[PDB]
Amino acid sequence: LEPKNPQAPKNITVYDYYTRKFKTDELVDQMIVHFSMDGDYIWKESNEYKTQEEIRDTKKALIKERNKFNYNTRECQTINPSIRERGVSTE
Amino acid sequence: INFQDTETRYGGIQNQVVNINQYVQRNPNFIDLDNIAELSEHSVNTERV
Amino acid sequence: NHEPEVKATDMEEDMIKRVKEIAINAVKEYKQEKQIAHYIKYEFDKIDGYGWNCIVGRNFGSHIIHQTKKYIFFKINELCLLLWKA
Amino acid sequence: EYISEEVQKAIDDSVKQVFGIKDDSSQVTITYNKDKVNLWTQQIIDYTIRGLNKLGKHFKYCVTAILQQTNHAGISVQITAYQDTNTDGSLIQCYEINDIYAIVSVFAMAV
Amino acid sequence: QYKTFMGARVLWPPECADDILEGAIRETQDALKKFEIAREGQKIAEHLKKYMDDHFDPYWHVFFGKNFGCQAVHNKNRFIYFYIEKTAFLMYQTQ
Amino acid sequence: IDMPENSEMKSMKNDAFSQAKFAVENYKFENKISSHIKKFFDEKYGPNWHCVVGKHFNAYVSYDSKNFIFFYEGQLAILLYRKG
Amino acid sequence: YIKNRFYPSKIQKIIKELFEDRLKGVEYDPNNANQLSERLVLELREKIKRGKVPRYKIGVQVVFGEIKGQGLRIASKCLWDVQNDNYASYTYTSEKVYCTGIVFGCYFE
Amino acid sequence: PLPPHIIRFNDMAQHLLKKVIRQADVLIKENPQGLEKDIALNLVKFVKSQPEFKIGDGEWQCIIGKNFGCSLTFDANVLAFFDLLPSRKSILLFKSG
Amino acid sequence: IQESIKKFSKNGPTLQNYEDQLKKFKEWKLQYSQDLHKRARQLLDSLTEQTKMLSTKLSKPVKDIDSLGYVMETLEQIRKEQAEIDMKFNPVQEMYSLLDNYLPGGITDKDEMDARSLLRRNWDILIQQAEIKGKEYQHKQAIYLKELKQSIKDFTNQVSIFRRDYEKNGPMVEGISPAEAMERLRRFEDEYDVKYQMYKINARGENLFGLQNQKYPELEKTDAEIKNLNKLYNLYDSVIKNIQQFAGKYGEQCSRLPKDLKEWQAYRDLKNYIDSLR
Repeated sequence: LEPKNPQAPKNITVYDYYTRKFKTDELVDQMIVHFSMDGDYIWKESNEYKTQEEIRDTKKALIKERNKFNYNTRECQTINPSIRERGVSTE
Repeated sequence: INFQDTETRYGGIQNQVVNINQYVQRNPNFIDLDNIAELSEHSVNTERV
Repeated sequence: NHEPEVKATDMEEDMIKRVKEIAINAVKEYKQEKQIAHYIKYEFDKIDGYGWNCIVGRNFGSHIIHQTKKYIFFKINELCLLLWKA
Repeated sequence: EYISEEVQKAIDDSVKQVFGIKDDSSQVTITYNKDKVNLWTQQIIDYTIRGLNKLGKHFKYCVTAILQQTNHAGISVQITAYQDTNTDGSLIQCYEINDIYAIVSVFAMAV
Repeated sequence: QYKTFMGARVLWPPECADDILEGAIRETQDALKKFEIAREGQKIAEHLKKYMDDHFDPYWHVFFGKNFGCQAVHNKNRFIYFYIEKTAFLMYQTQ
Repeated sequence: IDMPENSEMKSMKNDAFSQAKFAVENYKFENKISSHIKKFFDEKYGPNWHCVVGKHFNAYVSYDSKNFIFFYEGQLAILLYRKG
Repeated sequence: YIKNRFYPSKIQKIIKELFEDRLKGVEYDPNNANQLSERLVLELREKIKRGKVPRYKIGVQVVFGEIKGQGLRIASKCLWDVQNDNYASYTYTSEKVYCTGIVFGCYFE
Repeated sequence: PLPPHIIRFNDMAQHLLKKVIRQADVLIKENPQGLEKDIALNLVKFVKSQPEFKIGDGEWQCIIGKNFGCSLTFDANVLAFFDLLPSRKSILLFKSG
Repeated sequence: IQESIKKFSKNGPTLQNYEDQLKKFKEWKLQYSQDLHKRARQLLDSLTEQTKMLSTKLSKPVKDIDSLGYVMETLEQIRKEQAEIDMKFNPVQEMYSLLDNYLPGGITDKDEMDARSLLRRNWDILIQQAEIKGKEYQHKQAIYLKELKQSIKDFTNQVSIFRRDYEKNGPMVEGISPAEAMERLRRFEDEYDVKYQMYKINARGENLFGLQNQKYPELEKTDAEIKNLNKLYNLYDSVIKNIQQFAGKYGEQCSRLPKDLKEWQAYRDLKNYIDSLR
């Protein structure tokens, strides 16, 4: 049958902020997915244990014999125009 | 069109609890959260006489 | 297309230039918000250790802190990119 | 005009050929990964359905799959159909390597 | 090919959720029928958009008439386009 | 007869007229006309706009302040406004 | 020729009220978990017996488990003509449980 | 009963979140005009006050928006992100890692 | 009843919501008008206060009325900002449009009329003055350059007579001058201070016209010599006045005694006295 996936869109678009055009896309991924859940458990992997056990090792040994002086609050906000509702006709 | 029938079955999986090396939470974790909606195109017309 | 521009900043000169370069590269490469933030965050986590935070968008306001010499808020072609450490 | 055991054989061919390796060292080199799981799921289903379309049978299929990271949580998988006694049917399968707990569930319906 | 629906002619396969569609389909001819006539212009589309914002998601746009046409971006899968008795109706949502 | 307004100095108001009147002659179906106006105004100023063309239609929309332009161009009517 | 048709929102609702009122924030007891699935699967099937879809064929499926800082992916793929056949699904999670039910549909012909 | 809301992503124990919801709703009513600076300021200065919320690796951050995207090295214990349905403000709360 | 309006007011409704009630709709209008008017009053007062400070700076001195400087840039910066400032004002224009739609007022409008109009008063003068000044100052550039020429010509000889004053007056090592030196040293203090402010205004003018900045070596020599002198003499004043206010404390004063910059009569005077203290 070469499946098509109902409850899928026909095309996808996104603004490109370097070349100012849009650019659409008509090949759409067609895998139903529901309840994707992300994990945080990590078993005798090479890459992770050294990076984590080593930072905590250095910290606890250092305190066994603070440096980063007190932080400074700040603020910034974007400019947010108002939303209005105007309706006109040509009839 | 009278088409009654019924069945059942079950999967499941092996069980085993190790709990020697267990219980790590990678403390300085990172994630990527947004509040953007998806976008698409269409075109529409009405017949011209 | 146009160069960046800081609307509010706290950095040293040589460090302003690096974020300039990486922001241009990020926008040239990826095309989505969380992707942009994720890429810039990885680049400065590579260059300066752990603990960067970055928020990119068009509509947001913030109350945050940071390390004193590690905060910037700059705009590129109507995109507000905010970056800070700790 | 089929046999569900042959369906299971086709599924096993797919999964074993795709990731399953005869020598048991790289499947520990391939543990559950947050990054790579998406490619794995879509690739598994796509290759499996390629195998299913290699069959010329006029019957009508559908697929489902589940990937559990660890045995600790536990899970229940159950089927219940409303279908034909003669030709229609379903299928399930459970699968395990070192830290990847995979399941497939298929439905075969006539026409 | 503008397949028939129990409201009117709707272009299919639909690019809007079925519940949202059914809401639009029933509300348009109800709201026309009860205390509304074709002589009045804006005060229809007023009510239509109000009704959509009350129950469904907040930001809608409605365009209807006897001749027009548009290209437009919109939220995924939130396009309603239908004729009824030679009258074009179009509606879509934006975040 | 009707001319709803927008920002000052004729940065935008002046631009739309000049573009629309290339647009009306150069095509026949509305499709290319509305696409052309929208496609230009996305490159020049803003990230997401909306455009309508026709002889007769009713409409009523939400938008951002001082970004709503409506004008009767020849026999046709052209409507334009930003949003998003 | 399909006068009466399957629509997703109806079954979406149906599973929505079934799940919350039956589960009622229960915990994942091993001795009963498999059979919990057995009761409410047949209860579901009973509900779709009055789902008002004559020829659509109903391949129910359910998942039920406990979340423990745990990552999981569940996904499916289809083989059917879009014009007639369609599906529906729902998920539901409390602080330590997750139950998710998917319902197929194939117009017989 | 809580005021209605949508949880896009929560990781702390529910009670912490409940307190956040009640205070946030009453505040958003209390300050129905102005800028979202003030919402962040007041929310932090309340949230920073209670003897609860004791454990903190870095310290508090509150962000508000209607359109954005972010990547955050949050502390693994506490993070929340949700929306207030009358006004639809996407509100993000965490502790710096 | 005010209760219904109160209830709805409690919700802190948006401006569109206010517009919708106005569309639905005199008592109700006035009940809305009170709150809307106080909003207008607050914001318009603050904003016109800022902009009238700016116009006042355009009008306060006679110098900036005739001879400008770098300051215009800062005004121009705020004029860049003027776009920005109106972006945090535009909440008020539309809101007051709604207010004066069906309540033109005439009673309380006075302050509104003053403040709002004052903003655009600034704006119109900003156009007109900026053009007119720019043209007329472009006409008479050469005369300003000549004024600068006479200014520099006088300042060079002023520095000449200045430097000539030093060698036979005051801190030059000639005479005894017992502890009166601070008075003459302080008059010299004010002297080169005045010269230094004159130098700064000259620098402003020179950088205005984009010339090489004339650079003056003698003033630096003045400043260095006196800097060492005045630190020493201030220490001398402190020690002797404390001594007169009235020993171990003086032992520590003796602990700040040593300094090898130079030997003076005043220095050995303080040394002999503090020896006496010991």
